Amino acid sequence: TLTYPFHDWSQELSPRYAQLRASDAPVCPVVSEGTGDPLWLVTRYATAVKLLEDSRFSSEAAQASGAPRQSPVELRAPGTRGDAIAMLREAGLRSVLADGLGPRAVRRHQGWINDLAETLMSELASREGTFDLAADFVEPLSSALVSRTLLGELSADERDLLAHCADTGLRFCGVTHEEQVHAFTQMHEFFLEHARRLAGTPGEHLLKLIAEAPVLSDEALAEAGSLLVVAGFPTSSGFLCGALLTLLRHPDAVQELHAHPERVPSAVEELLRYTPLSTGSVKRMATEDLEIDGVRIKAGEVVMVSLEAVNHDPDAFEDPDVFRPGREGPMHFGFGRGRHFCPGNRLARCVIEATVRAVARRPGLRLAVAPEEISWHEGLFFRRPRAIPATW
Ligand code: HEM
Ligand SMILES: O=C1N[C@@H](Cc2c[nH]c3cccc(F)c23)C(=O)N2CCC[C@@H]12
Repeated sequence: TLTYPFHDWSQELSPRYAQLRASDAPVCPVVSEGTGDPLWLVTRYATAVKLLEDSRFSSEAAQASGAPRQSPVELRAPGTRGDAIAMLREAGLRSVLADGLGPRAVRRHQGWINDLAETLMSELASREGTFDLAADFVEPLSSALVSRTLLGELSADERDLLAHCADTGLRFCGVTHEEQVHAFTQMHEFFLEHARRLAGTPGEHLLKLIAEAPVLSDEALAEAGSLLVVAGFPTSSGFLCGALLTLLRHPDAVQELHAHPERVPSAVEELLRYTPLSTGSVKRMATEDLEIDGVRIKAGEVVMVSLEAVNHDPDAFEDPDVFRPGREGPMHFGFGRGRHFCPGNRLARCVIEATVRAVARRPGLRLAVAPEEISWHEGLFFRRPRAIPATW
């Protein structure tokens, strides 16, 4: 009877999560709002760990055509394959991905990322009055991350196009079915025309390393660009927006980090636990009849895990709704878990850290409006406020 998602577009999670957690079963049935498909939803940490480490619950099978799904529309450019990451790992690109996303890449980029983040805060601190941390800080920083580390050199107009596509394609509601599908077609056709060129521009960005990988056609490249937009653009920008909100609402913790810069890493990891991002769930499909903490899951059925509900599980985390850097509980779910642990985790932790440090070097940064007055994009997969009015 319960339809999904829960329309908790702001940082205030839906009460339903705590409700499902407190229920009897470790999985609860819900119904997709966008398609009427029946779906299983996991909200408890213990269950989620079991589910995400059991590779018999498949991620790639969860998007074969005909799959039950939480999204109103198939999240691909029509005609195209999908699961670009499986396509890329299957083409023997793991080590390439390691170079473009791993500690080697972090090393290449951590210098400029931190420089950029400090310049943006500097420029903002040398103004009189208030300013918009979303537009004036997050947007250029996440834009530069996507450009410099993932796709290659983007113009302002190309950046705007892909950001619109992500905001239009990656929604539960607010756009027609055909608008949403059209966003993926737009992205696809942009990368069909440009992936080659973006690959060849200067720097050491992932898309170029993929193109120079021995084994990739324009089609394959285009599918890689789309995947990298979807996985790294609206995620990074959403997350940093929410992290800045979390930080500005916790001056005490900010002051602690100002006095103790060695506590910032623990702080980033608490941010990934505390700050919500996605409004939907990671999802997998039972590749056979399976049993989840006693619940029988039939082949073909799809099991969702809300990382938000799991990150806020009190059985796992003491005082789960409090911001506590240096807390010592289990591992957070902000990046998932298991074989599909976000490969973007190093670059995302890089940029997250650069941001937490720029803020902590400048105590007194605060909201210029009440948290309740912040305006949210409604219907997005990845939460993002319209603006973050802030000031010193
Ligand atoms: C440069 C930025 C990023 C890149 C390039 C990136 C890339 C990816 C890719 C390719 C996947 C698919 C892994 C797979 O299914 O095998 C993934 C998964 C994931 N990413 Fe990221 N990511 C980025 C940033 C982020 C951020 C900021 C978050 C914060 C929550 C995040 C959270 C996740 C999660 C939870 C998954 C797992 C989804 C699932 O298990 O179905 N990523 N990422
Ligand atoms: O809302 C969604 N979330 C992702 C998985 C996810 C959860 N939390 C995340 C944080 C960062 C990156 C992610 F991919 C996720 C997903 O499978 N979706 C399918 C339909 C709706 C969309």
